[PDB]
Amino acid sequence: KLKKVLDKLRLKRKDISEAAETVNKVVERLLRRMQKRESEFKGVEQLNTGSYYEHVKISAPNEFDVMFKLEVPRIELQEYYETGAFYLVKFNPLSHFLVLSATKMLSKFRKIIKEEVKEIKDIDVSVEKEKPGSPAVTLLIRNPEEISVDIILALESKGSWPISTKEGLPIQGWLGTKVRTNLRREPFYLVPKNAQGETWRLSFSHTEKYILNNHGIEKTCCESSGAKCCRKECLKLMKYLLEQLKKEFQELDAFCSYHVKTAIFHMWTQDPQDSQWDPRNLSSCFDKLLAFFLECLRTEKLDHYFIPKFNLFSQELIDRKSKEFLSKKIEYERNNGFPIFDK
Amino acid sequence: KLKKVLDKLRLKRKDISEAAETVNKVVERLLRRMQKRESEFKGVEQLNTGSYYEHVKISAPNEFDVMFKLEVPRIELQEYYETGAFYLVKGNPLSHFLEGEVLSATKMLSKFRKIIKEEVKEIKDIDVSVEKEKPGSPAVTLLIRNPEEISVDIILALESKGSWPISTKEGLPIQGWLGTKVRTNLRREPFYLVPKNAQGETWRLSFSHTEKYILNNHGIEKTCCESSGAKCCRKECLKLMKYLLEQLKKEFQELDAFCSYHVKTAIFHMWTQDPQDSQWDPRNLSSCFDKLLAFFLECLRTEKLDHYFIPKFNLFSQELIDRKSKEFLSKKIEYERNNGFPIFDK
DNA sequence: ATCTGTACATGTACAGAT
DNA sequence: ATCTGTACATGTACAGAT
DNA sequence: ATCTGTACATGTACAGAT
DNA sequence: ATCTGTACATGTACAGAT
Ligand SMILES: Nc1ncnc2c1ncn2[C@@H]1O[C@H](COP(=O)(O)O[C@@H]2[C@H](O)[C@@H](COP(=O)(O)OP(=O)(O)OP(=O)(O)O)O[C@H]2n2cnc3c(=O)[nH]cnc32)[C@@H](O)[C@H]1O
Ligand SMILES: Nc1ncnc2c1ncn2[C@@H]1O[C@H](COP(=O)(O)OP(=O)(O)OP(=O)(O)O)[C@@H](O)[C@H]1O
Ligand SMILES: [Mg+2]
Ligand SMILES: [Mg+2]
Ligand SMILES: [Zn+2]
Ligand SMILES: [Zn+2]
Repeated sequence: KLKKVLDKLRLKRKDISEAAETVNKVVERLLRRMQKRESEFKGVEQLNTGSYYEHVKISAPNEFDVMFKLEVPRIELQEYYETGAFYLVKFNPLSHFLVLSATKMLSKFRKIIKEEVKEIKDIDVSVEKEKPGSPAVTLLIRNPEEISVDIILALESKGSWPISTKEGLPIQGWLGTKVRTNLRREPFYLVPKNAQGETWRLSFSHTEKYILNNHGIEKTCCESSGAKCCRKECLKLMKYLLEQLKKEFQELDAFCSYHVKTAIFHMWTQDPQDSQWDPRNLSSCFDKLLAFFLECLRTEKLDHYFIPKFNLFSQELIDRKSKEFLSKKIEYERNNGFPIFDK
Repeated sequence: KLKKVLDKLRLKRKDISEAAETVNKVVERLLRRMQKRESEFKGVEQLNTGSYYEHVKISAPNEFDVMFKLEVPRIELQEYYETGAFYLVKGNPLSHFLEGEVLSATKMLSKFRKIIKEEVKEIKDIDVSVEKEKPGSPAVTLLIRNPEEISVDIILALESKGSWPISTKEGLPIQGWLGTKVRTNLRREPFYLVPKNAQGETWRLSFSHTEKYILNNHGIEKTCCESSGAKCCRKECLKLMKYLLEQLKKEFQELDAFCSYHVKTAIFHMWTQDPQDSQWDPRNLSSCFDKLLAFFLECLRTEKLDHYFIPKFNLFSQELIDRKSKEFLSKKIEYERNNGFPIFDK
C-alpha cells in the first residue's frame, strides 16, 4: 500500500550514478574557480546539504543543494529586530562588500559563477534567473534529464551559537545531551536570504544532515547490526503528499518541504523511541505525522526546530486561507486512501 | 545490600578535590619539562586514562593514570611472533633510541624516566618520590603523600595515526551494542604503543583512550545515564567486581597474577553479550553482578579471556597465569558469591 | 608590525553533596 | 530535587619571537 | 595548502531462502 | 510477501604525500 508508494518514490542507482557524475563535474569546477582565482571567496569550502545527501530525496535525483561555506574572522551579529533567524553581520578580503551586505556579496558570488558556467562546454548548464530574497545560485543542468543545483553562499562562524537558539534543538530525551552539546560546538552558518538587503539567515543544514543520519535513540537504528525504523520513510511519504498537492494547487505556493522536515523533527522529539517508528507500524506512524502537521496548521504554529521563537506558520508568513486550504486537502487524502499517491 | 557497598566505595568530593589539585600540579610541571630544550620528548601530549577518568575508581582517589603520548610519523610495525599485542617499531629527535632502524622501548623509557626523576627532585611544594621500577611495566610511578598516599602512573606512549594493526581487525565487537558508526569512528582514532616488555625493544598496543570513550558512552541508547535518560548499573557492576578483586588481592598473594584489567575486559564482553540498557536495570543490580561473576568464573575455568581489542590474545592463557592461580580465584569467588560476600564487610 | 605556542575563557556532563 | 567541583572540548588573547 | 588513497556508512538490485 | 546475502554505487573523514 504505502510500501508500493515508496517503491515508486525510490531512486534508481543508474539515475543516481549519471546525475551525480555530472553535478560533481560542475560543482568541482565552480569550487576550483572560487580559490584558484584571486577572488574574495578564496578558502571557500564545500558542504553538501539537503534531501539527496540525507537520503530522503524522492522520485528522481534531480535536485542537489551545496553550501560554499566561508570561514570569517571574529564576527559580530545583531538580531534583525526579534525575528530569531535573521541578523546583520559586522566586524582583509571582504572589505568591498561593506555592515556586511548579503546582496552585494551574493551578487559578486553570482557574477563569478555565471562567468564560470559560460566557459563550460562539456555539459548543458545555464544559470536560472534570480529569485529575489533567495540565497541560492541555481543551475539548470540537462543530461537528457532536468537537474537543478542550488549553490548556497554561507558564512561560517566558530563562535557559540546565537542566543535565539539557546532553547532550540530539544534533542535531550531523544539523541541526548552529549550529542546536543557536541552539535552546538560545531560552527553555525549564515546564508544571504533577505527579509533587508543586508540581512542574513541562520542555517543548520549541517546539523539537520547529522540528525537525519543519526536519528535513533539507539545507536544501531538503521545500521547493519541494528533494527530498521521507518522515520525516513515517513518523511518521504509526507514530502510526496506535499509535492503532489503543491503541483496541483497553486494555493499551496507558500508551503515547502522544509515545513514538513521541521514538523517531523518535532515528531521525532515527541516520539523518541525507535519502537514508536517500527516498519510494521508505517501506516499509523505516517498517520500520526499527518495528525501533527494538521495541528500545526490549525493552531497556525510550526516553530523552527533550532530557533523556537521563529514560527514558520505565523500569519505574517502564510495566510489562514492557505493553511485551511491545505488542512482540507490533507484531511481529504487521509480519509479517502490517498488517491493522489496513485498519480 | 550492594547499594550499601557502593556507598562505601563512592569517592568523597573533598578527597577528590585535594588529590586532584596536587596530581595536576605535578603532571603539568612534568609535562612542561618534556617540551623544554632539546628534549627527545618535545611535542609529547597528555591523555588521562584509567579508572579515575572513567568514573569507576573506588574507595579513595589514590591512583591516577596518565599517558604522555608522542606522535611518531612514518612508522613500520612488525608483530612480535603472532602475539597480537606486542610489536617492534621501525638528525631526528628519537635517533638516540635506535638500534639500526629499531626503536628501543627500554632505552627510550630509561631517558623518559631519567628526566622525570630529575624534575621531581626539583619539587619542594609537595612530598613526592619516584617508585622503584617494576619489571614488565611501561609506567613511571610517582608516590605523592599529601598527608594521604596517592600514586600516579606516567605512561610513555607512541601515537600512530595509521590504520589499527591487523590483529585488531576482528576486535572491538561493538556493532550490536554501540554500533558500526561508533566503531568506524573509534578505529579512525590513533592507536598507542607502550614500552611493556616480552625483548627490550618490544612495545604493547594500548586502547586506554578507546576504553575511556566506551566507559563514558556505554549504552545502546544515547541517553543512558544522562539527565534526560535512564540510569543503568553497568559501571556499578564494574565497581563491585573491581572491589571483590582488590579486597581478595590484598589478602591473598596467590592472586598477584590478576589485575583490574581482567575484570574490565570480562565486563566489556558482558556488555557486548547483553547490549540492551534494560539488561542493566538498576533494580536488577544483584543478578547483573551475579551474571558477571558467573561469566568471569567461566573464563577462569576454561582458561580463556580474550583481549577485547585483540581477540587472539588470551589474557588467561596458561603461559600468562597458572591453572593453580585460576582455580584458587574460582574458589574464592564462588565462596563470596554463596555466602553473602563477607569480604565486602571489611 | 605580525605571528604563535601557551594559557585561559567558556560551556557542559557526570557525579557527589545538599 | 537542586547545587557544585572537576574534567574536558573548543575557541581566543597575547607576551615573546620573528 | 591541495590532492589522493583507504575504509566504511548509507543506498540500490536481485536471487535464493523463509 | 518478507528476509538475508552479495554485489555494486555514491558519499565522506582523514592520513600521508606533495
Ligand atoms: N538556511 C539555509 N541553508 C541551506 N540552504 C538554504 C537555506 N535557506 C535556503 N536554502 C536553499 O536556498 C534554496 C531556496 O530556498 P528558499 O528559502 O527560497 O526556499 C526553500 C526551498 O524552496 C525549500 C526546499 O529546500 P531544499 O531544496 O533544501 O529542500 P530539501 O530538504 O533538500 O528537500 P527537497 O529538495 O527534496 O525538497 O525550502 C525552503 N526553505 C525555507 N527555509 C529553509 C531552511 O531553513 N532550509 C532549507 N530550505 C528552506 C534551496 O536550495 C534551499 O535549500
Ligand atoms: N595488561 C594490560 N593490557 C592492556 N591495557 C592495560 C593493561 N593493564 C592496564 N591497562 C590499561 O591501563 C589503564 C590503567 O591501568 P590500572 O591498572 O590503573 O587500571 P584502571 O582501569 O585505572 O583501574 P584501577 O587503577 O582502579 O585498578 C587501564 O584502564 C587500561 O586501559
Ligand atoms: Mg533538496
Ligand atoms: Mg586508576
Ligand atoms: Zn532508523
Ligand atoms: Zn548507563
